Amino acid sequence: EPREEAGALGPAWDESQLRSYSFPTRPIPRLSQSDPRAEELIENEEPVVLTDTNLVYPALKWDLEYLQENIGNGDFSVYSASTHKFLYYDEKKMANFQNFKPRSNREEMKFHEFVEKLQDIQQRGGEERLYLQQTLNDTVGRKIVMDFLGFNWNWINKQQGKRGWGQLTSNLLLIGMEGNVTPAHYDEQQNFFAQIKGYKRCILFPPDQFECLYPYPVHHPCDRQSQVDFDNPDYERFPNFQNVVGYETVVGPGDVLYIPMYWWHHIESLLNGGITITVNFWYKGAPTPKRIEYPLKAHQKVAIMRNIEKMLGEALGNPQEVGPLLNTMIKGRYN
Amino acid sequence: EPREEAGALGPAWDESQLRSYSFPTRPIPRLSQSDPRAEELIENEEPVVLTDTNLVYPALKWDLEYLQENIGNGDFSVYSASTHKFLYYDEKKMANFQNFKPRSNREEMKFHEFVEKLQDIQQRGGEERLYLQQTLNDTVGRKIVMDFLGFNWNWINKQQGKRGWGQLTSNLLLIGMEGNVTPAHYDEQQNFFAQIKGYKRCILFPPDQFECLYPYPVHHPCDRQSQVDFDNPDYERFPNFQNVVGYETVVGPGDVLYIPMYWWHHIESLLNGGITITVNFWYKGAPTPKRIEYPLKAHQKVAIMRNIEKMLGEALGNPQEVGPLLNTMIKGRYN
Ligand SMILES: O=c1c(-n2ccnn2)c[nH]n1-c1cc(N2CCOCC2)ncn1
Ligand SMILES: O=c1c(-n2ccnn2)c[nH]n1-c1cc(N2CCOCC2)ncn1
Ligand SMILES: [Zn+2]
Ligand SMILES: [Zn+2]
Repeated sequence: EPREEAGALGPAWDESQLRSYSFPTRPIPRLSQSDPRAEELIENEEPVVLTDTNLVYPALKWDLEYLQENIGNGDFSVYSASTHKFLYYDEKKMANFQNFKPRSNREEMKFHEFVEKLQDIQQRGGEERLYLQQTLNDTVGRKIVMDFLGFNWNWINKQQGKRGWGQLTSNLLLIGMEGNVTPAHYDEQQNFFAQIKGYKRCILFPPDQFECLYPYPVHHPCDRQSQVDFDNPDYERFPNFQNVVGYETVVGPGDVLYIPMYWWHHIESLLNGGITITVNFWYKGAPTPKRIEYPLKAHQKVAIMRNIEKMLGEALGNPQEVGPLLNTMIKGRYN
Repeated sequence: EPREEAGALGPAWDESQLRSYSFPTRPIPRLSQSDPRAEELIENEEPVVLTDTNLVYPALKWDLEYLQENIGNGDFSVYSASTHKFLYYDEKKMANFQNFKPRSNREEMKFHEFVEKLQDIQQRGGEERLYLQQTLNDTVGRKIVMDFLGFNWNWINKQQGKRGWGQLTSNLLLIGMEGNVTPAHYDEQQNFFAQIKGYKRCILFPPDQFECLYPYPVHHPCDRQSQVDFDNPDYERFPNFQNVVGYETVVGPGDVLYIPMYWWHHIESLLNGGITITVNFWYKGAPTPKRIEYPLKAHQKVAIMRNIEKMLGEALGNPQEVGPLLNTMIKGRYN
């Protein structure tokens, strides 16, 4: 049920702005940061939407004109795709798969060019979509540095400490166009997802739904991404996608979503919602305890599978041979 | 083509004494130890039958009465089975598989008891078969120690040196009944197989026929043994057994067969051939070279698969989980 914006300004969004998919979902909880239930979820590495952290309060006034006037005359990475689905890939892994065709090229440019290229597609017909994805606190205008310093570092530093996490590895500014989709993938780091402008529908799946989501081979450029086309699922290749169940929410300005380490997430900017602005805070997870407590968590089994694949590629001297060897290993032996 | 025994004593054996199987074979070469081709085969880790090593010359006079009179009043391990197929298993691995039923029990006894139990089955109807399998040069009669010392240690020590092998790990005396079958398995050590009394048909398969022979899971008691019943191959479970091709020979008194590290071998004592006597010499292979030369040998890929299985069992804390994890890893990802 969409929430009502204050001052009787009407529904923040409506269901017609959400894409439709084949699987059921249930809501991620929206809680106050002072609510003990919210700490219990984070500590147990389950997602939660915090409504009142003020994590990026000073950034809530951010729009394009404000960022143009103040973000500086440096260069920002702009990713491009002809469709709504943005196909992220690892350039370092392209050699292993020469039959891989990048479906979303990347271009560096000054902020004002992104604003005009964005505005241009608007005044035109715009099948093409864009995504600005640049690390924060680097070569940025003094005014933004002020806003940046005004994030609620007290709260998030305390979280980092309580959860025993490692260092803040990255701050990332995302500016996207309506309908932009980042397909399902998982990350190895903890993520506080701070929404600033517009609305993003986030669909999360726990690590134990690995079997249902069919990630690419570790050595493939799309490592950690699901092979399933959520818009046209191939049930013969990916039969267990019919068993997937997600946790769903729509976050808006002022919301913070905790995406736990190894949780799949599918993120879409609402159709006809205008531009979205987001800042992610990525932290290295806490280190593995001395005594491994059994039974293993699902995400630890995922780590094991990754390591096995990495090891076989190193040992065989060729990532292409991993698949053949694994099949040799199980066929008529373990299946 | 069976060889003719000297002095016009007739054919050593005939085809009717060989069991019949579903796969083609071709002959292992019979060469003189002085033949350079024989050294080339051993060095390249391919099987060869050496006809004139005199490796166990003093043991060629061995029969049951001679061994009884001279082998000593100690205890020898006697394996038993109701059928011709002797199901060897690792007692240490039985816990992992409680649904495993040993089909061949083992009993210790004095040599004269084995001779009488053997003789008894003879005078009776004898579906039950026996196999004496005891390590040599331990608690043995002085006369046998003499014969033992008279093996051609010069020749085999030189082989050990040329091939850079490790130590002689074990000497094994085998006494078996006609029709005894040791089903297909592979060993991790080099083996000179010295035939003394009677005839054994040896069928070998190279390591690259792993795919066709379907070994048990590493953690199973029958580790390294083929799951295929050569007498009734299940082609639905083991489809690539239809592609297996073996190297075949019949070794008799005075012959030595080199079974290279990791080669599958199926060994049967000829039907209606009387008892067989054999001594195996097992050596640890040479150590892996500093710089791993690609492409890998087939037996190195086998080693990799073993290590992966061993590792997963340790990491998951449970061998039973290896199969499920491997399938999760490949299903819709690598197959
Ligand atoms: O970009 C995102 C993201 N998100 C948040 C709002 N909309 N999308 C969630 N995770 N995530 C990423 C993003 C990413 N890269 C970093 C390098 O350049 C391209 C994006 N790698 C892993 N995860
Ligand atoms: O027993 C044999 C054998 N063979 C030779 C003639 N007839 N059979 C060839 N290999 N082999 C074995 C035998 C073996 N064990 C040792 C421990 O007790 C049972 C047999 N382990 C591995 N390989
Ligand atoms: Zn991500
Ligand atoms: Zn063996």
